Amino acid sequence: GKTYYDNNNSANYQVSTHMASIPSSASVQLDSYNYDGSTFSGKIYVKNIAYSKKVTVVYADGSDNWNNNGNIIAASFSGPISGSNYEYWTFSASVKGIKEFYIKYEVS
Amino acid sequence: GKTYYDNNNSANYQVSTHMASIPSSASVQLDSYNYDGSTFSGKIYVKNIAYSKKVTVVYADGSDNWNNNGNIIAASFSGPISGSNYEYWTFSASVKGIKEFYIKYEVS
Ligand SMILES: [Cl-]
Ligand SMILES: [Cl-]
Ligand SMILES: [Cl-]
Ligand SMILES: [Cl-]
Ligand SMILES: [Cl-]
Ligand SMILES: [Cl-]
Ligand SMILES: [Cl-]
Ligand SMILES: [Cl-]
Ligand SMILES: [Cl-]
Ligand SMILES: [Cl-]
Ligand SMILES: [N+]
Ligand SMILES: [N+]
Ligand SMILES: [N+]
Ligand SMILES: [N+]
Ligand code: NA
Ligand code: NA
Ligand code: NA
Ligand code: NA
Ligand code: NA
Ligand code: NA
Ligand code: NA
Ligand code: NA
Ligand code: NA
Ligand code: NA
Ligand code: NA
Ligand code: NA
Repeated sequence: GKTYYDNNNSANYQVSTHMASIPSSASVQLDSYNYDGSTFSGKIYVKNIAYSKKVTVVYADGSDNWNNNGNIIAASFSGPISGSNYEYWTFSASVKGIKEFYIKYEVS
Repeated sequence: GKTYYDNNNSANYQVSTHMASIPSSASVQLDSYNYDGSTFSGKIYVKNIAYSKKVTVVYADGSDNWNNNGNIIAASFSGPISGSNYEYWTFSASVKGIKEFYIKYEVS
């Protein structure tokens, strides 16, 4: 029954909003990702060019095999970026190994 | 008010631990799922029969098209089920429509 803290050396962590750098033209563009050895997760700018959207991450595993482009992670809508025509989509999945990827965006 | 509550008619919600009904033999078995018209999510029993695991949900969309078994959602490891040889994996994705699915479990 002990309590410990991380209060950034008694300063607290100071937050300002991370502003979007919305792509100049691309219909879909990776914002950021992290692979920590167990989880592959990230954030993706998605242009609101149609109501129905499907966004997926296609990847090559730990030995750089794409498995006929069959290693797939689905992204989820996170929310619109206010004042822009882009939205944030996020993804996160347990992944044993990953060497490369690209993003696929399907509109109807 | 500016603050509202749901306190179950002043009784509070009473939580009993939901005990696992581990499959009697299956290597992978759906526990539960929910589709609410926007999000398709759920929970899956996965037998710990090898260290390396990949668990995916393959589904047919809103007009019952499988797209050659190409509509894929990746599940993530949630935790072991204490005292059993099964684990919980979960999944959740934004999905426009879905009519059917099955689960695929790859060990290595
Ligand atoms: Cl610190
Ligand atoms: Cl990220
Ligand atoms: Cl639109
Ligand atoms: Cl995850
Ligand atoms: Cl109460
Ligand atoms: Cl009561
Ligand atoms: Cl569920
Ligand atoms: Cl659909
Ligand atoms: Cl069918
Ligand atoms: Cl185990
Ligand atoms: N996914
Ligand atoms: N409260
Ligand atoms: N309530
Ligand atoms: N309450
Ligand atoms: Na501290
Ligand atoms: Na300070
Ligand atoms: Na402070
Ligand atoms: Na990044
Ligand atoms: Na791998
Ligand atoms: Na592809
Ligand atoms: Na079964
Ligand atoms: Na269910
Ligand atoms: Na799989
Ligand atoms: Na448990
Ligand atoms: Na998922
Ligand atoms: Na069927």
